[PDB]
Amino acid sequence: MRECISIHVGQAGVQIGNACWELYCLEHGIQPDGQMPSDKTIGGGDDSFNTFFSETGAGKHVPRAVFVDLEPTVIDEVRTGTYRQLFHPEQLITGKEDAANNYARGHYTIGKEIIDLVLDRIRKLADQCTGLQGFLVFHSFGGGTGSGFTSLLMERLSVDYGKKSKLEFSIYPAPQVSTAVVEPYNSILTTHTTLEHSDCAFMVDNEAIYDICRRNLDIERPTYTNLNRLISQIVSSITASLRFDGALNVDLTEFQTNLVPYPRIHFPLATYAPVISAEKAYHEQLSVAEITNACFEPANQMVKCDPRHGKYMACCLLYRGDVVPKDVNAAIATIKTKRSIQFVDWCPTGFKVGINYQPPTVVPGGDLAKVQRAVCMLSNTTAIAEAWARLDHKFDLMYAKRAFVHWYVGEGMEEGEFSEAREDMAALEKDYEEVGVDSVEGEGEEEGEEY
Amino acid sequence: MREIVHIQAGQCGNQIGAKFWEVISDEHGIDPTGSYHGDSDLQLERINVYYNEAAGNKYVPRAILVDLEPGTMDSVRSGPFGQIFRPDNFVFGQSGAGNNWAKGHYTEGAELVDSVLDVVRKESESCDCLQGFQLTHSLGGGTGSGMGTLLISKIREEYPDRIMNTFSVVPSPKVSDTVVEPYNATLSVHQLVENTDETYCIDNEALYDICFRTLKLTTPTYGDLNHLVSATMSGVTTCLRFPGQLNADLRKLAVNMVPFPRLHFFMPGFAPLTSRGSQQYRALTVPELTQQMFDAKNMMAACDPRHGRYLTVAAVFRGRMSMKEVDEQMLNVQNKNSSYFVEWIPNNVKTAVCDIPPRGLKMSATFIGNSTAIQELFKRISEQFTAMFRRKAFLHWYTGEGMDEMEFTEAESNMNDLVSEYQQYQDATADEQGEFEEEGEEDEA
Ligand SMILES: Nc1nc2c(ncn2[C@@H]2O[C@H](COP(=O)(O)OP(=O)(O)OP(=O)(O)O)[C@@H](O)[C@H]2O)c(=O)[nH]1
Ligand SMILES: Nc1nc2c(ncn2[C@@H]2O[C@H](COP(=O)(O)OP(=O)(O)O)[C@@H](O)[C@H]2O)c(=O)[nH]1
Ligand SMILES: [Mg+2]
Repeated sequence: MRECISIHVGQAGVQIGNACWELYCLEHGIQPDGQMPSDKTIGGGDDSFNTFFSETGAGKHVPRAVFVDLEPTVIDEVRTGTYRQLFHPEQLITGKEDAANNYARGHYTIGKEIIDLVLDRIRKLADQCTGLQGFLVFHSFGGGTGSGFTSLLMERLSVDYGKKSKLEFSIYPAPQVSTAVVEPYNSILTTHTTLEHSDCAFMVDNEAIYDICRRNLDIERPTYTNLNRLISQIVSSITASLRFDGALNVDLTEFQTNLVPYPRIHFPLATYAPVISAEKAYHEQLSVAEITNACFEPANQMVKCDPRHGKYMACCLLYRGDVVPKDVNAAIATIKTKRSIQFVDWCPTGFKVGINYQPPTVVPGGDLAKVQRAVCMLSNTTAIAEAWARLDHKFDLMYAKRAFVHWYVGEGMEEGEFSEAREDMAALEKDYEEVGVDSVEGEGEEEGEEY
Repeated sequence: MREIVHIQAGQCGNQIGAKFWEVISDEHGIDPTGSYHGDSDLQLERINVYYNEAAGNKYVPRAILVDLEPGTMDSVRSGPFGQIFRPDNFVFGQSGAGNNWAKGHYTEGAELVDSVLDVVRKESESCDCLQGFQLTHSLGGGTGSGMGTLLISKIREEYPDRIMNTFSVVPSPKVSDTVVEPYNATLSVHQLVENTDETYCIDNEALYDICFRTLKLTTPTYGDLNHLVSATMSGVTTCLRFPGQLNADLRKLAVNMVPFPRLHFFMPGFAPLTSRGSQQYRALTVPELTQQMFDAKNMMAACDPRHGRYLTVAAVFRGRMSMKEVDEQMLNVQNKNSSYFVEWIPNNVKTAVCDIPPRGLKMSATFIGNSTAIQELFKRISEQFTAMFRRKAFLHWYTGEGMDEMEFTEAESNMNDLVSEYQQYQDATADEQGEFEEEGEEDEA
């Protein structure tokens, strides 16, 4: 019909997939062991969510999910957790040794020992999609398997299924926060390999989401369970049009056709709103304008570059729940009219708008805001060229001294691989500079009069 | 005798279509069983124009549903009058058009459009005299744009002398809902311009403003916005189904609205339009109907007709009307507004009057005005299109389905040519045009 398939790649992808797949059950009434607790048509009906689940037995749900890190410790938490009896036991996949925060262990040794077991179970899910759209991968660019397996999966999928939607969903490098000494290398060996494959790739940073939780939600203590249980609502707001009815719904293809002027410029940065504390939600007005204002606010962005350092190319601004097309048109006309909120000179048409009737729904187990309506935004902009410039800075100090490179060598990797990934970053730097320019015409050299 | 097929295409065009068919089912007294239990002979005795007749006292609407994405199509099925629609008139893909006109023209529409043409045929061998084709769709859509212009350009080769008529959502001037609007719109207009007979331009920026200004609706919904559209398609087809003093059927209409075969894009309007406050105080009369019909904020395009000149106008009045009171109001406008008519088409009005008003209005009028003013639409879209193809922006997605750069050039070449034809006739003289040279005086030898 309209089927999607998610792959949860490495520790971050997995930790995220546990948040996501609480909410994908919870939206439909589906219980933590796949059960539909009450069904108006046992063996058909609505059930609009066969796009996210395959049905078995007497109306038990099996999800359309995959879990993989070469660490049992993070997958066994799926097979012994609160939801163990939801998922499929040959869809909680491991390997014999975890990837040490390294690329080459993925791409040329140990990921390369598990890729054909994974691609096979993916083939059995795919054949059971009557209307396969494509697949999403959830990762960190800074991850070990995150870098090393996504790359090797999308080298396989993009010529296994081809014209099918190729998506990524990525934890994207923090400006000042870090986790690992080896993140710049993991990121840049994956962009080299995988930016040739995704049609659109959707971006968030932990340093911004920590900010959202400390400011907007007014949480003193963001655990990763506090963080990821926000992100759930991002893909819940992206995926609504495939899960519920409405007025102006958006397939997984249309983000591509609209967010991407050029097929290297397909990394749009997310934000989602409203986000308030359980004190703030009782004094706010939370109308569509006021959401849409907070959606373009620089502090409020889910990748931590200020969009004002950039210029906007394109954007996608989907609305969910209590929302009205004239009221939305009014907020678009407002952000548009404030030209100070800056687009490129050449932009004829920069927007993609949507209406889905089902509201936002939270989780059990917080002091949380049960709002009536929400927006989910993705920004395409030269502001990502500020954080490319940071990867250009991080890389060159390490790689000149040739720090760490022997750990990648000894697990299957060329030296020319690093070099040719940074070469691609030398291109990307400029691929993003040949856009931020104004459309004015002319060439060569002159020093005299025409008049 | 004379019967019309309608097609609905796009998630946009089927959501309009599904509610047009409610409004019409209301006008004819059809119950959501597909059964007539209305309230006048005529409603049943001219049901033929729109529905197939079926045994056991049933009518099936002669409308087809098309979208390459299954989503909204099922929303129409389990909604209002969804069960009167024929299951075998739903024709649906799996993948979508992706907002992409060339994925609709070349991939997922070529893969599906014959199976439709077959249903369109099965409908056409149900029509004793096939009138022609109505469409509702979106130009900013994928499927409505791309797979509809596939269908438009294929019908015309198969149905040569029948009319093929269109009610398009068109891009608006202030905002945009989809980024590839200028590509989709301009690739569309390329096909439409030479395979259709009418192009009713419908614009959400006006629809949203009519709902806010004239009906004092604080929060206009798409429910609201399709209603006006439905009551205007209603209007435009009233003279086949319902009698009166002057009947102006879809043939007769078109003859009086298209002066040359490419100048067939119109600004429709509905009258009256009045808030729940206003309805108490305004008198519902032929002169307040005429004034609201010319009222430059009340047209269904977000473009100001007073920027140009009417080539031609038509009106469809509905209810108990008085012929001198219609004609003299049509005359009073043309007298006080001489600057708003083109001077070499004389007396720029097509009148027509039906006996029978729309259900829940004591009297109404429909406007179909053909102005130069539509230059504005093609002026904005062809600069936005050169803004895109000059920089090959968004274009890899469509070439990536088997289109070539020659075609973008030919869609553009034609729209620029087309805006130059409407601007050739924007304010074109009734005074002679060109060749101003002469013979001299006789000379000594
Ligand atoms: N948002 C978020 N990021 C996470 C989470 N877990 C870790 N990270 C990030 O993801 C990366 C760490 O993952 P890794 O430890 O490299 O996990 P892996 O990909 O499986 O690599 P190996 O375990 O060595 O196979 C760093 O860039 C972290 O900032 C999580 O649950 N949420
Ligand atoms: N006026 C009107 N326009 C609509 C409605 N729903 C969608 N649209 C518009 O149609 C476009 C959406 O395109 P869509 O139908 O999704 O593409 P398609 O399915 O590929 O043909 C946008 O311009 C929307 O504003 C509706 O009910 N009424
Ligand atoms: Mg791991």
